[PDB]
Amino acid sequence: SHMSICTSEEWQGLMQFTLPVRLCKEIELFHFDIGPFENMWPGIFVYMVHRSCGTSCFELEKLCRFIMSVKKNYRRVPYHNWKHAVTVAHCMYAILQNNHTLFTDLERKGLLIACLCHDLDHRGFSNSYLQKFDHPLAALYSTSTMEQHHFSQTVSILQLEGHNIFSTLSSSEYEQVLEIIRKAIIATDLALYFGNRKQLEEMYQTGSLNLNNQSHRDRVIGLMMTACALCSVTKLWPVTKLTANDIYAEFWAEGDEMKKLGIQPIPMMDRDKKDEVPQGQLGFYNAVAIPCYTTLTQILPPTEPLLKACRDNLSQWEKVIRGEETATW
Ligand SMILES: Nc1nc2c(ncn2[C@@H]2O[C@@H]3COP(=O)(O)O[C@H]3[C@H]2O)c(=O)[nH]1
Ligand SMILES: Nc1nc2c(ncn2[C@@H]2O[C@@H]3COP(=O)(O)O[C@H]3[C@H]2O)c(=O)[nH]1
Ligand SMILES: Nc1nc2c(ncn2[C@@H]2O[C@@H]3COP(=O)(O)O[C@H]3[C@H]2O)c(=O)[nH]1
Ligand SMILES: [Mg+2]
Repeated sequence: SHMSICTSEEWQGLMQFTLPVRLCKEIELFHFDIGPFENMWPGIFVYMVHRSCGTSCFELEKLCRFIMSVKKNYRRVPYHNWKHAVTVAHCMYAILQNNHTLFTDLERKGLLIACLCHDLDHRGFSNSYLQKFDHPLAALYSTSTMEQHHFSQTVSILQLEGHNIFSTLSSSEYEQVLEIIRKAIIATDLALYFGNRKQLEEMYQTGSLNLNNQSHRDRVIGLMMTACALCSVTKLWPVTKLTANDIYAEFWAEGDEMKKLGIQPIPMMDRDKKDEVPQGQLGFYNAVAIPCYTTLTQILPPTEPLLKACRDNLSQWEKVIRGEETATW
């Protein structure tokens, strides 16, 4: 295998980890911020899987090896890191806890794993960069470049000794869950969000949306994945602002690399144009975040708290633009 593998101490440590009792009820909520509980992150994921699919959904030892190896294969980049992975998985958990009867046991397992692995081995570089500089990854994966790589790395971890949490599924269900995971991870490519949201809006408005129609179902799951991947915009303001700093730290590092190679970066990736960030955020919320959560709320109403939170943060960015912001840290 070309993947890094967890050590015995790492996975055995997770197997023995116990979440504090009082914290459990907080994990059920949409706005929960895992930020202040780093040592507990892998344990929070185990808990979410168990509450969603039962204590025997996966053999515990294999699940712990899988989680700790996934952690080891996320890089030390500013944003697309291990913290992000667990944050996205938690949003999926909150959505599922409020819509669990609409999804099968197989889909719940697949989606939680897809979320934990959706940015596996991210290098801190965008698909735009990889394609622009003809990186080998872009030759191998023409579109949704990094996302196809993330799925390939996910399959690779399952192949590590004692890491295949899905081997006990029948051969048909095994193939089915890998497909759910592949489509879900690919769905996190924002380039695909615009078309997917437009199609879902048409399906919903014409009254043709049918959750039992597999093609419709795949699209709903795709929008759910987008919603989870974008969830930093659904946290309490200070948490959302702190995360934005990480997002931009990564964007700016990419812009720095571009300048070194003679290609000027777009303003968003230019460290010297940080004054444009508030307006950029307004643009992003208006073009992507708000419509995403608006459509998600239409199709799955219990997800409304995410939309409400996004609207609140849009209002905070507007305050920044008007020069009304309080103190930021
Ligand atoms: N590179 C690599 N190392 C492995 C593999 N399987 C086991 N190891 C390593 O072997 C080590 C044995 O002791 P450990 O502390 O459990 O940590 C283990 C890993 O670091 C593998 O497939 N690839
Ligand atoms: N490369 C590597 N494999 C290890 C290590 N410890 C255990 N292994 C396992 O031993 C196996 C020997 O055959 P393999 O196909 O190379 O796959 C290897 C791993 O599954 C280690 O430190 N490095
Ligand atoms: N592209 C983009 N992403 C943003 C912006 N503000 C926040 N984000 C989030 O940061 C993420 C960075 O990686 P991404 O996969 O491109 O998805 C991005 C969004 O979820 C913005 O202005 N542009
Ligand atoms: Mg990604």
